[PDB]
Amino acid sequence: STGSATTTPIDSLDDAYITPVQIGTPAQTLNLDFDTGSSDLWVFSSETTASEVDGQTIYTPSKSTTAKLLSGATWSISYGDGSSSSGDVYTDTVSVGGLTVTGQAVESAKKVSSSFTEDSTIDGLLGLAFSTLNTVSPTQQKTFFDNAKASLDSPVFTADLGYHAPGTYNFGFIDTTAYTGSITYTAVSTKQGFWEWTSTGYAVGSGTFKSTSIDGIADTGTTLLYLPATVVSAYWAQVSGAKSSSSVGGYVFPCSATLPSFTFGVGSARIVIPGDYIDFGPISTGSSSCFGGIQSSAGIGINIFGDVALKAAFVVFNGATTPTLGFASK
Repeated sequence: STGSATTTPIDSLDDAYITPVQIGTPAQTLNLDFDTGSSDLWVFSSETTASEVDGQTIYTPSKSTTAKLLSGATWSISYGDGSSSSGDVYTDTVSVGGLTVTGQAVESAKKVSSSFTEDSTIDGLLGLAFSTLNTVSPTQQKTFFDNAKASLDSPVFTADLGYHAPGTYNFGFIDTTAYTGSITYTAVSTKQGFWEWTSTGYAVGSGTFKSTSIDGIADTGTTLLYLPATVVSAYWAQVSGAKSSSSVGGYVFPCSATLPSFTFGVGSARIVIPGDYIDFGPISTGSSSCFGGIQSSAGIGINIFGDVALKAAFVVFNGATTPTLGFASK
């Protein structure tokens, strides 16, 4: 089998992407944030504290003839941005782009943190990291991809995120029309539960490529590119007036600037992030200070190849017995 679904930016900055997901019988369609940095499929639901729902579409398991409470199971998650959510668990039928999994754990939120409430466009998350990170207790549950893997034509999914435009998540096949050149594959460590890999270096604008190993994760659920302080300083030094602002919480730059591209290495190959992809706009409405899309990871503990990096590529998440990642230009 295969599936294919369009993913759409939630706003004009590409802060996140939503993909429609059919849950239950009859289908309840929710728009979920596919997140290769986490491993829970959780949704706003009829069980969510009413004051914490503000415009999201909810899953109502009592209206699904295929829903079944997973007795005794609870979940609770905290993300790298400080947000969190928790609740109980049902199993139900879940379909993405024509690919159906029966018995998928659907984690129903009883509580969500304020940042989820405040974003009416995201009805939940669909985790695509390794199932070892799933938070369901006392019996850890499998991701949608893990459950679908054996049925897929090939045990892969691909992320093709758009810049200010829709893109595509495919399951079970490589669309060879969706990228240019060849796909360069690189080794993955699953020891931390992430799609963790080592970039071979970077360049700033038209500058010389610096060969240096940068370990990080491919994370569709993180907006920005978080890299070591040395790398980030080298980038922003090429932007007149850019500075790190403790009050704002990162590098800012004059909105009148033209940003240089940023290149990262995948083996001997190179993925070029255009400068415009690094502009995240005014820090507050009407400001002429703009927020940078490349930020230091020094306070995170891991480097993160978020959407800024991934949307410059066609990305293959190869879930073979030994997983690998593939990147192509597009």
